[PDB]
Amino acid sequence: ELDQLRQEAEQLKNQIRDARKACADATLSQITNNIDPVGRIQMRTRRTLRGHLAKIYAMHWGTDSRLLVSASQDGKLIIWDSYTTNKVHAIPLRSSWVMTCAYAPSGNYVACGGLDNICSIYNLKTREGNVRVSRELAGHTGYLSCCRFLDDNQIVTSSGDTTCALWDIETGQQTTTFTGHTGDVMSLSLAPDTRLFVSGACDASAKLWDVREGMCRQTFTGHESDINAICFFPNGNAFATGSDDATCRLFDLRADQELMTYSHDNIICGITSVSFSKSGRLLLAGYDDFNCNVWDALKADRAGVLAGHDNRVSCLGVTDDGMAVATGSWDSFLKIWNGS
Amino acid sequence: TEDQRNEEKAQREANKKIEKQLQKDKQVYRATHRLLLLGASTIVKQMSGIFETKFQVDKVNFHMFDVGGQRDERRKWIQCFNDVTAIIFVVASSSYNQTNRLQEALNLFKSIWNNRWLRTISVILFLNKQDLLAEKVLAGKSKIEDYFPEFARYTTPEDATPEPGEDPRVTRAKYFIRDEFLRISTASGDGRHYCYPHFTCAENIRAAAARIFNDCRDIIQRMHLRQYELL
Amino acid sequence: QVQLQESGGGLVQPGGSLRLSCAASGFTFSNYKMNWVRQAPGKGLEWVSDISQSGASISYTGSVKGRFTISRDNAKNTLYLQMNSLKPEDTAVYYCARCPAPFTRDCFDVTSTTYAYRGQGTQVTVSS
Amino acid sequence: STACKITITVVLAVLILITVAGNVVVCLAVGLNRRLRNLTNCFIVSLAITDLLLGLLVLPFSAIYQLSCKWSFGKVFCNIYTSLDVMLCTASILNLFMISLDRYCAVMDPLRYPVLVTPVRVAISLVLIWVISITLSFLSIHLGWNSRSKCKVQVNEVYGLVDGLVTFYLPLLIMCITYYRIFKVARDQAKRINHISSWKAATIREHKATVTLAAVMGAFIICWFPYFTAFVYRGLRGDDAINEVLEAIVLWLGYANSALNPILYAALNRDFRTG
Amino acid sequence: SIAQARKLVEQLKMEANIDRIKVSKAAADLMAYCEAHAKEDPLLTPVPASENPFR
Ligand SMILES: CC(C)CCC[C@@H](C)[C@H]1CC[C@H]2[C@@H]3CC=C4C[C@@H](O)CC[C@]4(C)[C@H]3CC[C@]12C
Ligand SMILES: NCCc1c[nH]cn1
Repeated sequence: ELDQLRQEAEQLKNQIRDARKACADATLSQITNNIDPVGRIQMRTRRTLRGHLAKIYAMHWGTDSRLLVSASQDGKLIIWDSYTTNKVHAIPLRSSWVMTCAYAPSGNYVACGGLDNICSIYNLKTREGNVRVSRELAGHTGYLSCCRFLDDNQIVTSSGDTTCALWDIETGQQTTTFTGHTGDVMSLSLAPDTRLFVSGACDASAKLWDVREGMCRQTFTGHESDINAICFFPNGNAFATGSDDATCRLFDLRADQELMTYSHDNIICGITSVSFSKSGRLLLAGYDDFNCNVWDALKADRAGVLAGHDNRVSCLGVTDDGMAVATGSWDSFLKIWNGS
Repeated sequence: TEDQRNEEKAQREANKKIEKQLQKDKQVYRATHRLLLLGASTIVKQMSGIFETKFQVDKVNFHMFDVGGQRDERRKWIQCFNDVTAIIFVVASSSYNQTNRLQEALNLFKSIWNNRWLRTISVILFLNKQDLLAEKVLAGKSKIEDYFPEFARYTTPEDATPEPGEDPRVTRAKYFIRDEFLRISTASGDGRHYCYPHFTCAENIRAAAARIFNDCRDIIQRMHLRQYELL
Repeated sequence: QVQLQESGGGLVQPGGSLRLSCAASGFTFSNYKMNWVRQAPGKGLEWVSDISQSGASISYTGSVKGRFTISRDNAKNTLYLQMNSLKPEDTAVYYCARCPAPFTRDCFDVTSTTYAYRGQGTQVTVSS
Repeated sequence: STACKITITVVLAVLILITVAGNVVVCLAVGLNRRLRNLTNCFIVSLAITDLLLGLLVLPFSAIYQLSCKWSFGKVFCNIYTSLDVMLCTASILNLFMISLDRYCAVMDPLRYPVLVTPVRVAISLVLIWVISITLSFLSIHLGWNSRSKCKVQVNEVYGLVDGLVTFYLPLLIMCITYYRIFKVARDQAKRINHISSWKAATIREHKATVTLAAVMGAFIICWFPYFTAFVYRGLRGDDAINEVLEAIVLWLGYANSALNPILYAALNRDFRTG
Repeated sequence: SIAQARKLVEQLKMEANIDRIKVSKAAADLMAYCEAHAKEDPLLTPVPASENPFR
């Protein structure tokens, strides 16, 4: 009985491969060789935020492009003002190990999570003047690796037990669970219109999900090892992934295959962060050799290097108006970079 | 424009208060030692997804973190423990003729030793359950001989310190296991970390704490001596 | 797509010999350590043997030492195991396993809960 | 004989160049990087700064006086010169003592170390050192507490004995005890690494502690013992009881320690070499 | 075993029947988008010092 099902699966895989091959008329590197290269992108360090005690492990920007939030491994969640370097808030957590944080688009709530299998939601209005714990969401059976806000009353979480979940905050229940992976899930990205999202796991695969219904629609596989980061293109028709084989890749949704691979022979280290610019021309990647690289998304050639850190680079972010880039590393320092 | 001056004053006040609080927390952070307890529930009493235990010996504070709420894929969270003082490793031994457990213990230790982000962390080794070895060696069938064929050509070291009232076979088996564990760690390290082995029985209310204390003292003493070119 | 396949198996009389071959597709074969794993009826997974990128670091388990041999060919992308002088306690299902990341010295690849990079295995039986 | 003048000029020039070069290299290396800024490297920076000031603002006048053999700059400047020399030398010696005590605390009480060395205590220590130095130099020379052409420091009985037993001898004894204990512990530890594996080689076990401590406690003694012994003898017996050649030799042996301080306290540390 | 195989077969069957478009059209769409918004990328065409909030 098992053999028949295996043969059917093999036939279906052959069908998928043949259909994918049928549409590969040309390549991105042939009809994109009549465009002027951007040149050399040289950036300078404008600020430097100090005050953490251990390795910064995650970072997220705000919608006003002025306030930011940082999570440290000693049990601190700090809210910073970037123009003036002042600290606005500091919150201590119950459990020291934290692996993610978020910042609501409205500006009122913050979210935190880590190795305790619980997502904590904190309130920032605080008419009495004290930042207190507003909600605790429990129900996963593995450590929590990412969390993003949909509105002030919904949230999406990724766990290391091969599952994703959607939560309503007032009641504290799981409306829908997305299952179907084979290893730990590491990152997730939300579309601009908030009706789909992508997931990337430790089995060299990525998946696309629809929030309202609750089933998978496409599965993408071109990588050789684990995937650690993922991010959409600005128009919601493509995304880019970084992995542990020293190679980034770009996938498109209406064609259902890969378009371009970024890699070089001098690099033998993994990738921990990816992000696009505002217009979708530059691609920023963070590596384990202590510096970040700036690639040209339409030519696959290196364009610049940001080298200012003394340890492993963990988190990378780009604002909404595209006026600065923030980097955070294991040396307990945040840096803001800008051009001139 | 008095509003701008008032806003600047308020921001400076909040900044000063927050910085004072962080300066007060820094000392408490730096006057504590973190330890990771790993196996391959009874020991934790001798000293939720993750369990935290706090104790104090000779006016020194010790953390302990037990991770039993996770799965058996370890390659991703083991990386978040690269700044601990020691790793406490607990193994279970046996000598009764279904699955080779010593082999998987050895393989996991070998993987931990050579990992890139854990190349500067020492290991404290507890060879738990020595009573089962004594119980199973009297059966006349040697499981150690069944799984390890190099046990026959083994002689007890000259510096043995057996306990009074032990069959020589039990001691020879124990020292065989200890030598197996030391042979892995004396082939990779350049001088940045070591390994400290111990025996117990299947009762460490006032025993585990003292040994952990002494081992941590040794670790930090060597760390400081090596920086001045004295070791 | 990472894909691994195993071939060679069946029933042999005690004291016989047999050969197992493992074919790979989807990755650069010569950057990864590779190893052989085995599962017996009614037990858990256990590690049999392992071999490195070039062929200068070969390691076996205790019970099969002196009877089994490991080898790899990087031009044809294949891994071989040679089984000699079998005993009845060797009847099992054999799997070909790959270590998760390139250019490393460590592996974490005996996990039962559906480790990604290994195949479906072959059946070996020894009896009268 | 002009050859002697050429030789003396060459050796004095090379000595001053070495001193200034070493001190400025240490200062620039500390300043440029940020991984080497910590609470246990303030003492080395203080040592480097004091040595640089002495090498840049005191030595050339001594060289000119030695070669020309006549002081031709007045009488107030001579007093300022003497006071400055005394202050800088005393500060340097006391900084060495502080480094010794810090290493002892680090090695002997390793679990309670971060609650025993705080910036408040470092600041108190440095302030006390500089107060004692400024007192003993300036408030003593001008008020005529040491008084009984030429420009040399004057010595009587009480000042000689007090300065000798407060600046050199007690630190020497304390440092000797401290490093003896450290050396014992170092060999005790080194005996135990080589007896865990009975199938391979060992460490050096003799060129590590014995050489590194011998260098440190030999440079100090050779460079500074003769000068203070001659100081006390000159004070207790008279100025006409000493020879000029011996006095010049002991003075320059004393000055030469600032050239070796950076090499000893900044090239054997592993943090400085790595960064 | 049986349930997982059936689920995988159903998922592959569902993923088999979708519409697809040629690669060159996707490339042209990305080119057009990256050429339309070229004048609003401060990290690509830097702005002068009189409009930079960070200096
Ligand atoms: C290792 C080095 C620093 C030791 C010091 C060597 C130099 C500086 C010392 C050693 C011998 C000393 C000389 C010994 C003899 C005399 C003759 C005397 O009428 C003038 C001083 C003079 C000329 C001394 C000058 C300084 C001197 C040359
Ligand atoms: N140049 C050393 C002079 C001195 C210092 N202290 C006493 N005498």
